[PDB]
Amino acid sequence: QNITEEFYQSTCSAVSKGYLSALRTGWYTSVITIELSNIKENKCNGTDAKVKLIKQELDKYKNAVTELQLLMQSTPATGSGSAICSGVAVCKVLHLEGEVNKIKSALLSTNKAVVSLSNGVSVLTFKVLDLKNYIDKQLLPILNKQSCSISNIETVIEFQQKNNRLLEITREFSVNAGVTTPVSTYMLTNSELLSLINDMPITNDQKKLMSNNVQIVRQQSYSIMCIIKEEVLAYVVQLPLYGVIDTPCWKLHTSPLCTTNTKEGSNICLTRTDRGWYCDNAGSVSFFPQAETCKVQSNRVFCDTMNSRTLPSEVNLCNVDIFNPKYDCKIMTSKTDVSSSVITSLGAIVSCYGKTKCTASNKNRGIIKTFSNGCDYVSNKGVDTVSVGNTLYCVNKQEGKSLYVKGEPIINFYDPLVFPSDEFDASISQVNEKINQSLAFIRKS
Amino acid sequence: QNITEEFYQSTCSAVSKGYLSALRTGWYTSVITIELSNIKENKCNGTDAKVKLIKQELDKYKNAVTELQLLMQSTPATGSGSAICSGVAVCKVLHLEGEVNKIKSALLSTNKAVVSLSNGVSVLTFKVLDLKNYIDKQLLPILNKQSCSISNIETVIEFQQKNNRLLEITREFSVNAGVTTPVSTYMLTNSELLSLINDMPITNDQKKLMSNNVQIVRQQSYSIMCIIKEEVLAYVVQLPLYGVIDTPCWKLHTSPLCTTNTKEGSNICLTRTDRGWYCDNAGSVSFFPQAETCKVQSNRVFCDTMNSRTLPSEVNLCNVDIFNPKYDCKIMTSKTDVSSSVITSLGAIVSCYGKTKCTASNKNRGIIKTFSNGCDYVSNKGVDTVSVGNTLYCVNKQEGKSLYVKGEPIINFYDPLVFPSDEFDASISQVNEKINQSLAFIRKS
Amino acid sequence: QNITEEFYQSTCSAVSKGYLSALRTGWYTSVITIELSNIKENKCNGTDAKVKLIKQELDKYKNAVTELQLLMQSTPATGSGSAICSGVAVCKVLHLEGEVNKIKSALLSTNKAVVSLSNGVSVLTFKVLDLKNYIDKQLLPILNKQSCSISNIETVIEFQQKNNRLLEITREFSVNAGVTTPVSTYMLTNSELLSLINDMPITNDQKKLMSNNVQIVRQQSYSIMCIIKEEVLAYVVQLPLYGVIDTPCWKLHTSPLCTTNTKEGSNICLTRTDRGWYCDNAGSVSFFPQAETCKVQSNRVFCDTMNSRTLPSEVNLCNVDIFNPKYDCKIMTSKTDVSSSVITSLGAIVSCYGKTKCTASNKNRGIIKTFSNGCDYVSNKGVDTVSVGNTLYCVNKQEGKSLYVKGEPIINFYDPLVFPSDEFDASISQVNEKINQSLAFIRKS
Repeated sequence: QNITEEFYQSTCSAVSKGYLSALRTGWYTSVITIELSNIKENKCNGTDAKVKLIKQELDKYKNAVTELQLLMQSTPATGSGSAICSGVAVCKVLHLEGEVNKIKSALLSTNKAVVSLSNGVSVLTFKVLDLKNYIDKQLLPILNKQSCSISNIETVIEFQQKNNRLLEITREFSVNAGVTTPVSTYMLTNSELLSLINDMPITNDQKKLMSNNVQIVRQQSYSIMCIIKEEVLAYVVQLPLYGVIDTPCWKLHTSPLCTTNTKEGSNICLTRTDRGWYCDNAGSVSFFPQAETCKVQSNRVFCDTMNSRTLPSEVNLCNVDIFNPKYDCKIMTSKTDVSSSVITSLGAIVSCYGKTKCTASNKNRGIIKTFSNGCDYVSNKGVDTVSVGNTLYCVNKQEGKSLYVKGEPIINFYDPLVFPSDEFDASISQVNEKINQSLAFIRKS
Repeated sequence: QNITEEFYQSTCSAVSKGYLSALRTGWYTSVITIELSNIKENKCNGTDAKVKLIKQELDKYKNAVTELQLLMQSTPATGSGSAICSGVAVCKVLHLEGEVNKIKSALLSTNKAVVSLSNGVSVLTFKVLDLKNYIDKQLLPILNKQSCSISNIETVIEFQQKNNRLLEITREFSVNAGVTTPVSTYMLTNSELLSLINDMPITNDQKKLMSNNVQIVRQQSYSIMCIIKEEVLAYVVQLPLYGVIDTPCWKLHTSPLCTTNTKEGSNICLTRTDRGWYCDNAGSVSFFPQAETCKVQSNRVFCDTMNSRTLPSEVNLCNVDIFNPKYDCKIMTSKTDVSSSVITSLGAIVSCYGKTKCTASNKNRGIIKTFSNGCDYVSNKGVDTVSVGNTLYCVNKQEGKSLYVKGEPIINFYDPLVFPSDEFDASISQVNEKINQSLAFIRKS
Repeated sequence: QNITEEFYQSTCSAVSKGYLSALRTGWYTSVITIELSNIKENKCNGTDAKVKLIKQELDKYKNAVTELQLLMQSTPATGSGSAICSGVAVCKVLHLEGEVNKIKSALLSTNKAVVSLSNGVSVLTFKVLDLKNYIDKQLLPILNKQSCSISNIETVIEFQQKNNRLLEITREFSVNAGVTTPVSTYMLTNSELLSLINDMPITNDQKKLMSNNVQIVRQQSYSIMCIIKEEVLAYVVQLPLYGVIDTPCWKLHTSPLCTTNTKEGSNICLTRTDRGWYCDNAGSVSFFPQAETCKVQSNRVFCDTMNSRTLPSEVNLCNVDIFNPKYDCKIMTSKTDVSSSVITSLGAIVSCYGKTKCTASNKNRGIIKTFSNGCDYVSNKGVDTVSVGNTLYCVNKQEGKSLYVKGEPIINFYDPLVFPSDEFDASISQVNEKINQSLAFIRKS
């Protein structure tokens, strides 16, 4: 549980090390069941307000079912199509005429029962709401009369809460075309999810992990609507399987590196691209460019490999030797020098240029460091905030070791007269190759 | 209902054809009404818990009205300003002193009634919640006493549900500055919306369409807050009018096209830009660059022309002849060769470069295709998933015809020594013009 | 309250002036308290449905507390870490064993009381929900029996509403890792927030401002979960402090400026970058590049300085003299000429190129202006909508003065043969310097 940060002065970048991986590589699918009541509208002599409250709920219930049935025949398309084929496969099995009865019968005596789908692709089925049993046990005998009979209020509220979960579930499937992510607590109770985690083909270690990061598991799960057939409402919930565990992860931070010439329009800049999370995965490195695809629970990084590029392990060389032959490190160039700061795990990178007031302060002691023009780094030890111009940033107070790797800023190795100063995506090699070829045109002349 | 896909090996792009359009070109505006009760706080001898529950709800009701009245006098600005002038126009008419009474009186006997606004811009008005009638019929006679009289519980809950819809409506207008999109089910019941679709100046064909894509209609509608005046809460709901129907739409997919030289830093790449949806519209083509502005209901593409650029129909030529004189096809160049895949409607494009393990598998049969370095395509027939490195993608299982257009990759037509290898937005012509001009500098020397 | 717009024909950009600032520079922190009941599950002879309804609510209550306690020991990381150190600091103080009792005792007799945290960093503490007092006063004496005693229904519902706020608060902290923004009405009642604004070390002027922009204050606040200890649920709410007030703000709008040659692929374009809001701040200018970081309440611009870059006041010179020596104005070049429009505060910029039908219409009079190829501007006076191709935009109807600054489009000053026509981020100087250096290579030859 030990974090480490290295800051490379030569490239104006920092690496936060010591994290452990939890990369999603597979899916576990479960069928969630809602037993429903098949009742067609029935009109009897009703004036008792209590009977009028049922009529209100009973109609909401009707509309919800029909609205769900209408979402099924409408073939909504989702951007999630690439990630739900394993779950969509289970939905299609449930369509076959045999299969719904096999679930409905397998779940008569319990709330949870393993079921075979005849593939036999075997699922774990859940009954989370039993409105059929409810309506039939306490409601229909009352309103199966020539004149509506008078129920009682406690039964009304017990119904409203039960029905409230239905309506909210339909509302979520409706606005999202039968595919939602994260999986809301209406789709799956925190208790229900923990029960679901306890009955999977994973080690007791993996159960503890998913049980301790319940919130992250939801955010990386999918809920898929299947069918309303034979008094049953079934939807498949797709849960992540983390096949990459305890492999090194590190986060890369970058800031602009510019020369500090006093003259207007005389400065060149470069920045390392591909900031984000890197984790070892199957002899390669999984890179997550997008911010927030990965979730962190202390020391551990939960990511979906679907949001990643695969790079050779040689990519790490860009942090110790950026001019190397093996990997084409990547940079963008410019002449844009605005002061900025990046809050790292254990400190802050500060790129100060021009007349900007860049400083680092301690709440009790005041300013404890003033940054000069250039790219610099400050540990979070004894530091509370960093200020760039009129902007103030809080420094993370996580405990760990910071290592400041001293080195000449590489930007000083370039002749500003021939520098390609507007590259949006260029290797060190492309830039170098490109300067050597432009210097020959001047050589002959 | 027949989809078709063409993959152009020469340009590493694919076109999914056969879709039909439903482009939003106009707006239909309706006034939604909530009859409210004007009651100032009244204190009487009250200890009966039941009377205490009303006091709780009655205060929530008061605060909601005042919070809405305060949102009106505060002149919040929304990014939606460009799209709601037709609805905002109706709100301003309702401000005039005459007009609210004309709605309030026109809706005395019904829940729905067409109204003339004296423009006369004629709207369809809706009463969806009648709290005035309610509070006055069952509540005020009870609490119009020197000592609070004792109501009954069934009336309490009937009030709470009715008031719950109010509070949620105000909450949505509050966090969004009186303009919301989509239109939530609290703003408009699924039943209410279907009733609203049935009373519009559109053909029975257009009614069926909007009735079958209710969820899409919401996501492309706006709800605009107007006034709280004379015991009436009115807001305008803006519904889409699709004036472009049944015109061809196609989606363009692109992937990087690179040379496959074994040498480090010896490879050049290009990619076609402007991936997204194209639909015929009024002799031109409407292009939707942004992902998810358009919504698909099988075979049909629902888009808002407000999120589009207008291009000449000559833009389609970039798919059959990318070097043509008529249209300046567009590409971005680089030397960045990371393996990637794009899931198309009926298959997958795979750009494999370097040491990456790119494959396509069938769930039962295993790997059925291994991709070589370069850009390739695989039909979804007999294919379940595609794998690039450590990343696994599900292939869409939609049925349709795939056509593989064989052709020499255009990247092989360029001399890497003079290639402009860092262009972020360049026509084929700009690149070509630009290579011919750089080859002359070498010609003279 | 007077807005002003200037359109610079020479650069195809417009500036909307006359706005006043309200920039967030500090934070005010308050502790929100929920008194909770410590009751372990108790089983007694219960069949009375009413007693069964408590059991349902009583278990929801239990699960909510444990789910909150589990979020605390799990050390979720949030992207908000940089902005909540002042609030997180208060959470850590509350961890110390002494401190919770000092709050719990300080709030025994009131709902609101100022408290000293022994720093002494003094906070204002709030009790917003008292479930301990409730459960113990009306529930536990009933169910403290050898056989469950029979409660009454009015007490049940009063509990459900009170408990409903708890469950929703936990749900929000759970999905967001104990840090949420905006601060929902479940975290803080509109009444509670206004009460909180009235008890702060700010002038009666600042109170009126925050009280009139309650909705904006929420959207710029944070809610941070602290502890569940000693029958108390405490979370810190972070409220914005606007230290920059009534300083000039202006919004910059830009559109592409292209030549209008009839020949295919003969046209060059440039656009000014850095569109967005600029406000005077401490002798510099705060720039907000991101759309929607800033919120506008009429005439006034609410922004968080955390989302801004700091620029010298010389940046305004890019609107009157874009070739000046003092500031390196910034532009991007291309040969991409698609017609577009930008809706400004008091008008619309229209960049019309090619065969595009660009027009401006009045609802009653029809088309009142047709735009020629080039960049043009139209006031919102007598104008209702602008149309570019198949796209229709509503013009803002705000009242103000528009000034059309005539001038030669700067794009005509460049020789297309040597123009760097694919720059994504380049100063006027870089482009100029760069053309002078490329013209010398032709001079010698």
